[PDB]
Amino acid sequence: GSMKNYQPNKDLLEILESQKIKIKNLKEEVKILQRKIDQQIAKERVIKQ
Repeated sequence: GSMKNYQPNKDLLEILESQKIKIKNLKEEVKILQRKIDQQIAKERVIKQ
């Protein structure tokens, strides 16, 4: 089907973030703007007790 969103799995994410750590930088720059876009839906995407 398609990719679904689930709880904030850090164990599985860390696996991808490990190598992405390099790109994380380039993203951290523009992130300054996306910071507002995240609150649009990204804020809901990540569920927290």
